[PDB]
Amino acid sequence: PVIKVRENEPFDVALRRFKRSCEKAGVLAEVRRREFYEKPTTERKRAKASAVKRHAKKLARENARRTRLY
Amino acid sequence: MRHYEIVFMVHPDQSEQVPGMIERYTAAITGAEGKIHRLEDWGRRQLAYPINKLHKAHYVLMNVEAPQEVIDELETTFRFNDAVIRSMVMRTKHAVTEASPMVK
Amino acid sequence: SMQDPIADMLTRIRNGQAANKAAVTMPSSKLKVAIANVLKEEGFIEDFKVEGDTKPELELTLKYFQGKAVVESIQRVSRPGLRIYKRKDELPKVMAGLGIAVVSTSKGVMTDRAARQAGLGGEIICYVA
Amino acid sequence: AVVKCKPTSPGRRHVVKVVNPELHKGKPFAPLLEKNSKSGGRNNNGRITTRHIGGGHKQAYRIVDFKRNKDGIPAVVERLEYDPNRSANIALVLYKDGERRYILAPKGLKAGDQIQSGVDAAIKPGNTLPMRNIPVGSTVHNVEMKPGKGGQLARSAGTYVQIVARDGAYVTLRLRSGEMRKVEADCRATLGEVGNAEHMLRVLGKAGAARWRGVRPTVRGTAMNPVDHPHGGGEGRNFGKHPVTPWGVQTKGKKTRSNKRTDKFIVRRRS
Amino acid sequence: SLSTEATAKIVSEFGRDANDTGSTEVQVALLTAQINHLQGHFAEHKKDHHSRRGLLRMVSQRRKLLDYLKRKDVARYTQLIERLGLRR
Amino acid sequence: KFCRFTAEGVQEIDYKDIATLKNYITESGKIVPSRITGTRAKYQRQLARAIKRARYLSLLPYTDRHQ
RNA sequence: CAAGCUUGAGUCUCGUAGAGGGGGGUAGAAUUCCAGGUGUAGCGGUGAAAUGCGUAGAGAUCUGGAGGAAUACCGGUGGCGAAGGCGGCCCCCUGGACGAAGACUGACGCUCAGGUGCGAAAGCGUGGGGAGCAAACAGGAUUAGAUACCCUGGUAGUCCACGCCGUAAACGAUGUCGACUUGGAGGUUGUGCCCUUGAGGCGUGGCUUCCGGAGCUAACGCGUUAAGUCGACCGCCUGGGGA
Ligand SMILES: [Mg+2]
Ligand SMILES: [Mg+2]
Ligand SMILES: [Mg+2]
Ligand SMILES: [Mg+2]
Ligand SMILES: [Mg+2]
Ligand SMILES: [Mg+2]
Ligand SMILES: [Mg+2]
Ligand SMILES: [Mg+2]
Ligand SMILES: [Mg+2]
Ligand SMILES: [Mg+2]
Ligand SMILES: [Mg+2]
Repeated sequence: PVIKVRENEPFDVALRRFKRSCEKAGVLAEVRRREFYEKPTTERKRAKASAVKRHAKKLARENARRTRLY
Repeated sequence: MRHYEIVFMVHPDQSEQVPGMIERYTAAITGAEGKIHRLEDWGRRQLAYPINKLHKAHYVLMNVEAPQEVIDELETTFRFNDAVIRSMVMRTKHAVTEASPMVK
Repeated sequence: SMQDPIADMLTRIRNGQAANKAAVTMPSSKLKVAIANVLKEEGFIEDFKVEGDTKPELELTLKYFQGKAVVESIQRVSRPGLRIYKRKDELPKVMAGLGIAVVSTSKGVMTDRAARQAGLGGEIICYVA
Repeated sequence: AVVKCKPTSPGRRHVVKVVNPELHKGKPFAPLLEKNSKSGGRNNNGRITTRHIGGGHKQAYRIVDFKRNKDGIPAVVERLEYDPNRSANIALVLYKDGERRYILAPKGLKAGDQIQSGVDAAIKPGNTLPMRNIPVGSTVHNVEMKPGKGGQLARSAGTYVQIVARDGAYVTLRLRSGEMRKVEADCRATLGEVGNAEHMLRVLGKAGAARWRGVRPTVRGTAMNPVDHPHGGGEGRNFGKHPVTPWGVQTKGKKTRSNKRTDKFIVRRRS
Repeated sequence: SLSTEATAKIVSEFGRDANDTGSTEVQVALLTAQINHLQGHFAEHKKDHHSRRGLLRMVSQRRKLLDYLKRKDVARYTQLIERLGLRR
Repeated sequence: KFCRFTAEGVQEIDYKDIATLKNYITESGKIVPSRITGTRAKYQRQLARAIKRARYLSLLPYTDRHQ
């Protein structure tokens, strides 16, 4: 991403904008999974393990609204 | 027979033979009994990423209702032609004559 | 593939009794009507009726006595692939006379007790208790 | 197609015969045929310059056209014939005027096809036009070395040359050996590969099938005598020297190239 | 997948009222036409096993229809056989 | 949010449109996921194809950097 | 055995979704090499180092070119397929699946020993190719010892065509087909109707996901896609080792 800083802009805010752009692009987070070979078996296992937790959280959110006042 | 939505980008320098090649393609389609649909020229739009070390080509689009034989004939002509840079050919569900979003 | 209509009828009535249903509509047949007549005569069901011109449908009404279903166990005996033919001497007795062991023979399908009374055997159709 | 036969006899047990039902079952074209005299490895001085040559079967010569100078005139192909002077087949070609010639048969060719030559020919297997007009990346065969000389590159049963560059007046080509070479742009080439692409699949089966082709048995230096060969001699199967030719030249590894006149055309040595 | 015109022509040729469109003659005719069309397709793509299961299913259905027609009334079975050049 | 294609009754999506299609690609040339766009699975699979067609025809860059 | 019916089965007509299969092309990132221009004492790697790569210009960057694989985001308990399994894009052939309203043959239906075909990867033969990864193998490191887990190389193989085996925790450890049995919250796909002013509202089929009642089970758990009650068929089980 091009983060060419214009005039009258502090280096601090310029670097923060660059870091935010990198974070929203998610380039740094992709190397931690592209650094090694994940077998298709392992990838599918991770995907289902993440899907199971992803609606289990919503299931618990919608189920904890019945009892347990505080 | 089938409907296609052919489009191609040609070299910007030798962009004066585009009308001639368009006329030749239309003549071939008509001799092959193809009902030519809309035909537009988008000018020379700057390429998003350069192709063969040039940053701008000339866009030509045409919808053609022609048999697959002459369609393959046109594809081979595009492949063997030197002036044309790239060619996109895709089948269409039905004949379309509405104006393209580029010309709006 | 529906290869046994009698078993389908027994399954439907048994599931209706379990689910506390009121009426169990099904595609009827000559043998289904003959069996429903026996059920009405023996009091195990409440009512049976054939309503249909081109595709006759039997709509049996379930009978309940103080919550408990009247029919305790419904069992097919002579299923297609294993046919049972017993003479008059060896006609079955269900629940020591408290249940019916319906028998089909030449003189229609009346019941096991009526078959024994008339002195003719036949083939066992349904055990209803 | 390759056809294996039953082991009815030693010699038929281990032989397969690659056949072709499209080959002409008859006689060749007399006006285009000449006399092919076998030398047996002998030169004008009577010495044996090349060993393991002699005998075989009587063969004739077919005049095969490699220059392809007939520009602007199309032609059809009549049939295919087996050429005993090479590994591939020869296509008989009849021109519009009435000429008959023998051309190298491309892989994608059959009786009834039509081919032409010149600077306006179409890009299909069988035509011939200059490499300058031939697009980059093409796989051609029967490539020239000099303009109008004829044809010497990729003329075997299953050989083809691949064009990769058109830098100025010269073009770059990869040959079957894996070597890059520069040739003049005005040179001619025939599109596509060669016909008999499965020639290498054949096996002779017996020494008789080799004697039919006419290559004499090869004697081993280690089985020879010291006077006859450097490897000869010993009280048994012995060897105490590096493998060398009968004339002393090292065989395995020692390159024997000394031509420095055509070193400007060799882009990269074969590997 | 025969074309609409091809299916209509077969229906008109084989159905008595040109509106039958599903008897043990017109169905077998369509199956035979599809099998004959796919003969060259599979001879070209000899390794199209996924599309071959459909052809096998069509062959089985045609065999069942022919057996049923022969068991029911074998005069139209024989007539359909020589009309379509059926081997058996 | 909501599927604007269904809201406006857009039956088909064409790669030739760029002004109303750039809204579905990030600044890095990546496709905005459905969980952020608010688009149905019927039109996400057609938007992806249109974006791929535009990338092939040099209408939308694959990424910010190419050379 | 004969004569009838469509409710089982199947066909045609209009449409829909899909990484379904086969064949051929093309774009792009990236990795590795080849050559050149800047470029100076380090690079790589690990828990720690070393084998390894460097002043013969290593590592870094740029330019130009060569080659192989798959297609970042889309991407989801999303979709298809009998199973195995399929993911840039385009072109050609083609299988299968689902829906409103219809028309049509008329039990043509289910299962199936023996048989036939398909069938992950690994493996074998021939002909090609080979960028990266990587059995065997070498070296370095740890350990009392390490023929291994940590590292540097690295061949077969993984990539293509034609051939052979029918092997997997080939799993949903749940065979194929038909009917019935409380409910809730979704995903995907089609159609009908109402004023569609906004994915407004009511219905209606196919696939699929999570809870959950009766019931079942030794219990975990199944629970309308049942492991709840039955019907038709095939295959398999009879103590653990031996095997
Ligand atoms: Mg020898
Ligand atoms: Mg000597
Ligand atoms: Mg000795
Ligand atoms: Mg000796
Ligand atoms: Mg010795
Ligand atoms: Mg393999
Ligand atoms: Mg390793
Ligand atoms: Mg070691
Ligand atoms: Mg199993
Ligand atoms: Mg079956
Ligand atoms: Mg549950």
